[PDB]
Amino acid sequence: GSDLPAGWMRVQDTSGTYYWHIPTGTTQWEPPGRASP
Amino acid sequence: PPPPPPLPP
Repeated sequence: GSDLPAGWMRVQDTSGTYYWHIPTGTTQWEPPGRASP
Repeated sequence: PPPPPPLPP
């Protein structure tokens, strides 16, 4: 790692890992998607 | 962090 572009983190939930873009508040289930990783 | 997002359609 890391396969995430700057600004993104993984977040743990019981239902799975999601992706959070801190600067914009964006959350999604698909790996980003910015980037550049 | 914010809550888990909904599943897309």
